[PDB]
Amino acid sequence: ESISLLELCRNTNRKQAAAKFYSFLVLKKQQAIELTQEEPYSDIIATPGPRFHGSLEVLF
Amino acid sequence: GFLKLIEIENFKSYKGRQIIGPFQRFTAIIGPNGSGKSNLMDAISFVLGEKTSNLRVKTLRDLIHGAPVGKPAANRAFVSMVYSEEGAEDRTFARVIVGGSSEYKINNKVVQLHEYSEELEKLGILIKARNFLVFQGAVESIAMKNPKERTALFEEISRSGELAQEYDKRKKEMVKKAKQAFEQIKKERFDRFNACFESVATNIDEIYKALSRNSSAQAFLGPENPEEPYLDGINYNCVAPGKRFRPMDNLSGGEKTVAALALLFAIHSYKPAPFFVLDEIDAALDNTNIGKVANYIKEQSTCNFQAIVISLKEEFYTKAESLIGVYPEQGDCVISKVLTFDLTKYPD
Repeated sequence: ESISLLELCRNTNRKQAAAKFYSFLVLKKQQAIELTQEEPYSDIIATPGPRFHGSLEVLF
Repeated sequence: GFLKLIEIENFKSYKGRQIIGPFQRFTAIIGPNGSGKSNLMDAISFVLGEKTSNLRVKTLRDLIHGAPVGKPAANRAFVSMVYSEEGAEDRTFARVIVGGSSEYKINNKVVQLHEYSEELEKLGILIKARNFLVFQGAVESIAMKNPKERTALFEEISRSGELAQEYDKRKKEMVKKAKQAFEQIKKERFDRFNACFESVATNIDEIYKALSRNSSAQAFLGPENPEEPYLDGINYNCVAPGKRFRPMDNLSGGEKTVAALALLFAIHSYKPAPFFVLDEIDAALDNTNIGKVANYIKEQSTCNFQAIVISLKEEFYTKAESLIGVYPEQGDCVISKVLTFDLTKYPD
């Protein structure tokens, strides 16, 4: 499975969108997810990480 | 005058080849607690000529990824900066670690440090004075300087204190040919000091007004000795909103903070660098004004300077157009990487 940061931010405002982005950073640090950004300012894609073998959309 | 992007290869925790940016006019660098953000601050300092001793290492080679624990990832490392300018081709400034020594390059031609620095100077970037940088705790240090310490600081930025040793030498040489000898060094020091001081004093009220968003606030800078200002304290008086006119010293708390900020921003509005790196200034801020400073940065970034802020507080960095988010990847050594996120695509 995977999750797109940009879809998660669709109906958010600036402060909510920043918090979701920040949480991608936090969740990566905890190895809950893996992260992928093809190029600068493209979508960022979250993949399951080693220290969390649940469902991905549970974190979000 | 624009820092478009930074490119790093195997510098500290930035393993491999990595692009940082492109930067917008107001960019915030953020991330959870790690070495990543401060290593990026060091990469910027390093590409702009910083000495090894200010980079938290003992030898240059120790800046190569993995080198501190004897597992270097390569025999070289580099940081480069792309500087863009309307009407002109991009100029790339790079510093490479090669054989334990620094190699400087402009557009892939090797150059000596003297030329690297001269070329940066022509762009407004004073690498020895570090005019582009607001270090951590800069607000607090300003807020503590008394009138004479404020004069010391102006002698530094204006480089008039360079002439301070000859001023005293020719003053003893005086007590007819020495009258002219002293009046010339007196005039050089004075014109250096006053050119800086009067720009800062001119700009400080508008800055103090912009920071505390209502127009009732006012701020003033006057020498104690208006003839030879370098020989006496610099007075700094504020009319904080609602309070009557007072010396900045006699202020208190979150308003002395805003007055030191205005003096700090005012000092930098003289011969300003095209970009301004603010390392965690939002740390010494309350929820009473952090939003206003962030709005002041946002406003200034559309015209006066590019703003690059390293920020811990969402009430600050949500005002950026662009976020660079720093994260760790697990490995032998700490590894950092970045993400870029456009905030302008969302309302507030």
